[PDB]
Amino acid sequence: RVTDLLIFKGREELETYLFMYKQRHHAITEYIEPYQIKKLLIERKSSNSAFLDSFYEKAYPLVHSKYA
Amino acid sequence: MKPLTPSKVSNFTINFGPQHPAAHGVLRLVLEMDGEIIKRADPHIGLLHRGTEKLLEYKTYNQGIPYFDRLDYVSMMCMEHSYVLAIEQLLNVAVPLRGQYIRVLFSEITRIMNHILAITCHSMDVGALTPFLWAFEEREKLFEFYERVSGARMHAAYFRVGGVAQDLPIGLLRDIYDWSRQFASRVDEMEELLTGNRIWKERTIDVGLVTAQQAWDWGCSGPILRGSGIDWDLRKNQPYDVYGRMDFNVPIAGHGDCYDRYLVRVQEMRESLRIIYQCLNEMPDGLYKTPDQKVSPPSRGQMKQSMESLIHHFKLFSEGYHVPAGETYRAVEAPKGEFGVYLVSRGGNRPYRCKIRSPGYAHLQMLDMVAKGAMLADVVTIIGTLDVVFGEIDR
Amino acid sequence: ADFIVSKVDTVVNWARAGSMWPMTFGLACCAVEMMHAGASRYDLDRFGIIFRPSPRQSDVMIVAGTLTNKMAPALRKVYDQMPEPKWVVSMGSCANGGGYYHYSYSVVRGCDRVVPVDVYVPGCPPTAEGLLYGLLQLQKKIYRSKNTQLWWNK
Amino acid sequence: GTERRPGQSGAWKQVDKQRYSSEWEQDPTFKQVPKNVSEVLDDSVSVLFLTDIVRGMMYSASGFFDDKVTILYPFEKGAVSPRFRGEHALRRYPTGEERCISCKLCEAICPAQAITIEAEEREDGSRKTTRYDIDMTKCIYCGFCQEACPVDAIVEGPNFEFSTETREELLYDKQKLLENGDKWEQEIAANLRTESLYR
Amino acid sequence: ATAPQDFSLAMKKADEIYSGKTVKAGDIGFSAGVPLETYNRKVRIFCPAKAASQSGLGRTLHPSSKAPQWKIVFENLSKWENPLMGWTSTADPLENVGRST
Amino acid sequence: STLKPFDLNANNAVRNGPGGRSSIGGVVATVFGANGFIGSYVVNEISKRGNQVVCPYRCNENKVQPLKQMGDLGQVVLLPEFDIHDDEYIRRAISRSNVVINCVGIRQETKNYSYKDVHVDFPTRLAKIVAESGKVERFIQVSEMGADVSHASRRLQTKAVGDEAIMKYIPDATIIRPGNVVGIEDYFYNNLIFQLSYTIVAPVINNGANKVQPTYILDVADAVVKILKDKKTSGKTYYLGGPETLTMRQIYDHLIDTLRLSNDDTVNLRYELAKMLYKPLDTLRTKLPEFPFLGFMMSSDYAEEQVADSVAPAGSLGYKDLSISPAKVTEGLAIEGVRFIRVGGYD
Amino acid sequence: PKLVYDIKYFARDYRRNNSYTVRSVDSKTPFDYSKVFGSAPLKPADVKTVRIPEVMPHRG
Amino acid sequence: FKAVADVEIDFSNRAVLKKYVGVDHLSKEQGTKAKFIVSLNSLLEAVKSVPETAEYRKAIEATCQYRLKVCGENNSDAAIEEVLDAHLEELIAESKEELRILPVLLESKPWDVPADYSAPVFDYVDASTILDKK
Amino acid sequence: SYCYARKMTDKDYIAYDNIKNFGDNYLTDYIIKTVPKYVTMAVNGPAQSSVLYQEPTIYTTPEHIYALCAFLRDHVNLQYKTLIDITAVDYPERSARFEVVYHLLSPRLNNRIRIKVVVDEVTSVPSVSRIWNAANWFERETWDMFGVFFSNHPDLRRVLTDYGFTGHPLRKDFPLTGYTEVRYDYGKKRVISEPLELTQEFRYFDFSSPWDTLSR
Ligand SMILES: CCCCCCCCCCCCCCCCCCCC(=O)O[C@H](COC(=O)CCCCCCCCCCCCCC)COP(=O)(O)OCCN
Ligand SMILES: NC(=O)C1=CN([C@@H]2O[C@H](COP(=O)(O)OP(=O)(O)OC[C@H]3O[C@@H](n4cnc5c(N)ncnc54)[C@H](OP(=O)(O)O)[C@@H]3O)[C@@H](O)[C@H]2O)C=CC1
Ligand code: SF4
Ligand code: SF4
Ligand code: SF4
Repeated sequence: RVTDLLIFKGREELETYLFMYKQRHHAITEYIEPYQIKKLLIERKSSNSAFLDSFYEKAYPLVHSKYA
Repeated sequence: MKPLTPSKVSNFTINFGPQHPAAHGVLRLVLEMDGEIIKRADPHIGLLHRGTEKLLEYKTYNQGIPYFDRLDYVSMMCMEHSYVLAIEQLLNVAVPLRGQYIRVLFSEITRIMNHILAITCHSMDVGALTPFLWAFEEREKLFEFYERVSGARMHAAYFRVGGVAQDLPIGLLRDIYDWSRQFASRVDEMEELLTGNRIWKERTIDVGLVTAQQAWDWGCSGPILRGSGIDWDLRKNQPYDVYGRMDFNVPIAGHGDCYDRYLVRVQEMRESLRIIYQCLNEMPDGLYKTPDQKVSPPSRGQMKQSMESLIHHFKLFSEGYHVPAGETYRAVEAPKGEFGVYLVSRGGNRPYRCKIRSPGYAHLQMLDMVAKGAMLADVVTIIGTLDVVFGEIDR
Repeated sequence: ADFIVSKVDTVVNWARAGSMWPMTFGLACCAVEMMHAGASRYDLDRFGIIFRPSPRQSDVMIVAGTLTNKMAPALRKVYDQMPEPKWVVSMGSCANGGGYYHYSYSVVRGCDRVVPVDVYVPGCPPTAEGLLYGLLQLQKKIYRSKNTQLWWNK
Repeated sequence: GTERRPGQSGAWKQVDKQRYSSEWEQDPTFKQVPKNVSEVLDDSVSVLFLTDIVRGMMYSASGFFDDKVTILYPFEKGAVSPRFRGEHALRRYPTGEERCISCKLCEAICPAQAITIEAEEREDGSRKTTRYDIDMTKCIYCGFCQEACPVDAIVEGPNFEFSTETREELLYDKQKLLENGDKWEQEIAANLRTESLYR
Repeated sequence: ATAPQDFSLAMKKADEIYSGKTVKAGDIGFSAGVPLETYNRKVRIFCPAKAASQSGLGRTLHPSSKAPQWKIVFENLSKWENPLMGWTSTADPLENVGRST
Repeated sequence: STLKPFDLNANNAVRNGPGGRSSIGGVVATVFGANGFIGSYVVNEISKRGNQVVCPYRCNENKVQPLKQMGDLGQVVLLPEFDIHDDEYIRRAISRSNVVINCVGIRQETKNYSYKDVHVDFPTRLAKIVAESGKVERFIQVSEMGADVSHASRRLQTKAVGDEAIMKYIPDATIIRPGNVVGIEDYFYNNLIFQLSYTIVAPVINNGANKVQPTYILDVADAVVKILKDKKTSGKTYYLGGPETLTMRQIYDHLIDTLRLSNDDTVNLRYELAKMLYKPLDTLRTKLPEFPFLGFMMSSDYAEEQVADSVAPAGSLGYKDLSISPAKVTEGLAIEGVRFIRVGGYD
Repeated sequence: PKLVYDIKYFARDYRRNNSYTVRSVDSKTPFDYSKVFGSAPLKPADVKTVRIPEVMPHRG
Repeated sequence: FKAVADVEIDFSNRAVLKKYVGVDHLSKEQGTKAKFIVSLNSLLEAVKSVPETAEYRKAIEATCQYRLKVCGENNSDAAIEEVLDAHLEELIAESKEELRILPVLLESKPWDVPADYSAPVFDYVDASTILDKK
Repeated sequence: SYCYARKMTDKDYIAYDNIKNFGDNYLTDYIIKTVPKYVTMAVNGPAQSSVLYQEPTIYTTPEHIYALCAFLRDHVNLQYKTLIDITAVDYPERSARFEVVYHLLSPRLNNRIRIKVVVDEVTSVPSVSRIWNAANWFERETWDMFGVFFSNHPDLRRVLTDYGFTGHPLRKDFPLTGYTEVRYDYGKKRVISEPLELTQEFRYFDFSSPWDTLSR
């Protein structure tokens, strides 16, 4: 049943683009841009473990970071 | 061995965007048209969805009254009236007669401005601009009455649980009565320019035809029902205030076209003038808000002289009253139709669920059936007769 | 030359400020107060402010209503279509700061997040005379500018 | 008037119905065939000479010569009642001591949550606010805060000319509100004296 | 403790007549459509104790109390002060939902 | 990914929040030239992360309108009257600022201001004023890649002299040296398009031999952020060239291709002829106000800078040191702006 | 006003004095159609009408 | 009610009234008494499919008998309209609308319930009743 | 049936005596006896139509909703020709969280009835659009706000919320402010959505008294 609901919602997501409910800039922002950004990303492999990096970053790891 | 017959295909999936000579607000309308004739209309709403229903859940009952004024900016009083009636039903609070009269009077006044705006903006959408400007001066005279009673011309928040916020200022009844002495002549002036005009007749006759069965099926109310031949009015069939005392006749038409509903709205303005005159002559004397101070704020001298009144003032302006657990749906005859609030209370000082029943939501749903076989130009007139308000449609 | 440039810039300021073509983005309650402000009783056309349906022919834009997340792209699109001077007036608490729907999932907290705003007109709804006061404040802002003198000494 | 001609209609299908069927003569609202020569001339000249149009023309032309209703906004101002809810203002006692006692009821009653208040004991010993700021971009000018205040400290003044060029100037604070109360003291006091009779 | 003998009677009766279908733990959270990092937050299920100022027993778990008294609360996150106006700023979406509703 | 702090002293105390618009970043910035093409994006990057940006501008309310939207309440401070010769105003502008970015430059000379004033005198004077304060921790100056003391063009020579003066007064300043920047409001592709379409003939200096390394504006804006997030970058000059080195002829051809121009409108205006056609017109410029008809392209300095190869030196710092991969300027989002004009299925 | 010197809310408390009773209905017992249609008019003369309520309840 | 037409028409004609209010949309047929009798008898024939000891069938039988009686004493078709508070046309459409839901009721058979079926009913008692008197 | 205007003068009556009685006190018993399988429980309470009268509330299961609605519309004695609205209420304390509420009008009876179907997140409610055409948008709104799926709906789509909205806002577990916020970026000349940050947080004021008793 949860699978049925998820499939219906995904069909809705497809229909928004197909029926022009959503616009070109929506497609740029939500799909194409992040995928291209990930390819263009260069990062230094951090020698510090995951705990050390988050400890240096913020006190509460659960809070999100913007423009990382 | 008998040949089959093929058919034709429809294209031109137009997008009719926010457009100024239409019902006020932002309308996005996707229309599928075979040539110059519409085959499907799909109204896109949510452009003025401010999350009102969920915001109500986080506010106290008295803190949520201003939401109903802003749901419909044309008719504020009728919108807050249903909310206060539902809270009164759950609280078992009795309104004094003077406050009941004041509510009925101002409800009729807002009905009149709503009908003025509807008719003259519809004429503007057709393309006649003189009735429109001829009407703003009347609407200003009525906004002046609002600013007198409440201090706000549009969002008064004057109706309260158990009565009205303040009493009528001295001299108001005379001024309202003068506006009434001249209103009928002004309405006749407007009526001549619209009624009898060949171009107006051609634009509006036999456009937007609705039948009684169709109206009940789609849940329509008010002028749409009465323009088709249905003698149904909440003020008469299900009275909610001293409306039962009031003497007025339902306007009825039978064709269901745009013209019939325009005629109904004009006659409704006249009936509202009659109700106002009766209210003015029979206005009682006494309390305007309920004597109970566990649901209504005490007077200022009384809070400044009595300990119990200071306690009641403090606990009503900080916590608010507690509404007994229960559910109720109270509807009022708004100028656009039937506006109702389904209020669910679990016994606290905040509403658990406040569903708002939009009269214009069902009319916008009816748009597709009505605007079938019409033209791109007819859509504007059809929207005008529905008189939809999108802050009211999108809660 | 510095005198001539000043005479030219003051004439240009008179021309721009006197004839303001506003486009009204009428979402909600405040658009009707604007309707009243352009009615017979307040003559905005006497002030030279006459409303133009299309963005390309409008130099001042009035955001009057609650901006929603669904609409903000269309608001920005309309703003971008306008020509270069493009002054923007924010009218009402909803447009100024979200107002009474500020803590909502569907409401933008102020049109300033989406479009730059030159003048903020406060009210719910702002009184029509208050809207004319804001329009006169924008007119003063236009008068203050001395673009041609700055062009001479740039 | 309300009566309609067989030819005049806005819908193609209805025009077809009336063109090819005579059910319209059964209907009472429609206009029936003239049945006399003079009536035929009357209807023909009415349609061909645009009679109904001219009748509206004269009534509209009455507009040219009737008394114009308009207000020169800078020179003349629209009538404003005492109850009018405008720019907020904190008030002082005639001695010069602020009326505010930091009950914080106005912040609890604020429908829009536009008021933030924090207080302390003053050195003399009074309950006074160290902060009273109102967001005028979040205010809805309901006037509930003026209703909840037990000492008439907060009032909505009669001023509607308070537009600003930046949003930061619309975030009022205690000093600004007190200055606004000082500027409009006499008008606010007269309005309150008049309003006290009613409530 | 005896009986409320009011709308709560029909409320409880609607509860006992009807029931919900069993699903695997966490499956509904995907149907909800909220960010999945919301469920990474930890939950404390508690009943508030009585305030020491007042002697009423309504808020406590007492036979007198007929209202729901067990709250789901989420852990507290970072809060700061607006540089311009000193307002308390936050980035926690679930700050007040659990306490309030 | 883990957010990296702005490496400024005592940032750890002041900083708070996720790093967004409403968060608090401990950076107060005075960006000179904010209303310009380069400056606006730098202001956007700094203010986007919750920092406060002071933007001195020459009186022009309509030009500085986009900067108003950039930040939350009180974060973007616009100072109305900026003059390069006024010391007191400069001191007031950098009073609370711990980083100062200088993007003030002129492509052409006028009667009021010459290259030597804007590109030499202002950097030296501002450098002294910043040095005396001490609160300012980071200084970034934006210059061209081709700037050299031994350069024929007066613009690119004065820029290098001003950079050397800045290095003398503040030893810890970072000299950002991007190439021809491509953007929606750029002066590279927009001027090339206007040349191809609304000009009778498109003169190309020599045959387009000159090599260039164009870069996208977002890459330079991100590079500024990476400079500010590392203190080890101080005292170093970074040549922020683009991913691909292209001759000018390739860029002209590819613009003609993307716009789907009917044919090639470019002509060969070889050097030693532009040096005679534009040489009097420079003296014309120095005695007349700003005129839209002629500018930038129609100067001897432009011809002199289009006869050399404006490419990064081999041994040099660049985007790799800042851990940024520059995006190609001939494809993708960078080229959408020229793409909207015409692509042959368009109009 | 007779409430000035005579204060008694418990006598005038309608909010907290509402209650809900309980019944059980079964299909076995037949419905009484005599009640529904025995009182129904068979001729125009016997028609009886319910008048509109003039005012809503008030304490006075 | 009040007619919104400036034209003067007679509403006691009992046909001009029907033309004005648009009853013709509901049914193009005239809607005489005999048609009502036929419709009621056809409903009675239809409800025969429902089991004999079914409360729904008894209800339809009782209603049809009441309306056949009201047709009986009243020889005027307008008198039937006054007694039944309806136009004869919509009274006739009523029985057809009842006919429409018979298939849906014969598919689920709501009348089948066990001999221990019990539907709990909660009723509201107003405080005004108790406070004023007992 | 359809309240076509019949009486030109003296229609002062709210309705006839018999029609009022049958609906004032026999309506719930009549429904239960006539269609027992559909009904599970019934509540008579404060009237939707008025303060003085009493209107029924009927609780039914999702499987029987279509047949119960069809019976209510077309039964001769009970003609609920109109669907006023369709609504859901979220009760997180219950296993079956959602209570889908149907509000109907009988013009002939001058009465209002309320029908409730109690479901959970996974179960679906059959659409009643064939009975009342007005249901389509109301069920679409119920799907958008609360996430209740309606079976055999002609096209179940979101109405009020923004395009791409996946959460259901009126669920009691949904934050009042939501999860995302919308802003225009200068760098990317697009209006974009970002995680929420609040300059001033919503202040929940706990006004509850220990001594209160009305809270259930
Ligand atoms: C009867 C006498 C017997 C002798 C026979 C003589 C026949 C007439 C010869 C006289 C010549 C003068 C005629 C005047 C022009 C009218 C042309 C025909 C009139 C007409 O058909 O009416 C409408 C056309 O006018 C319109 O409505 C067009 C729109 C007008 C809008 C602008 C009006 C401008 C003001 C009027 C002019 C005044 C000039 C000075 C100010 C059509 O519409 P329909 O549908 O009703 O007819 C179709 C019904 N099958
Ligand atoms: N192609 C490019 O864009 C590249 C640019 N650069 C360098 O970056 C700098 C700026 O780039 P760009 O932004 O494109 O140039 P712009 O001319 O677009 O920005 C120039 C800024 O400096 C201001 N300015 C110019 N002269 C004066 C003055 N005399 N007094 C005060 N303010 C002044 C301008 O304000 P006003 O508008 O009032 O003049 C404007 O804000 C230049 O030095 C340029 O060489 C580096 C690499 C490539
Ligand atoms: S600010 Fe007030 S009046 Fe204006 S649109 Fe918003 S709610 Fe309506
Ligand atoms: S008028 Fe209303 S919204 Fe404004 S500060 Fe006072 S209580 Fe708050
Ligand atoms: S202004 Fe009035 S209500 Fe507000 S804190 Fe001061 S005394 Fe209390």
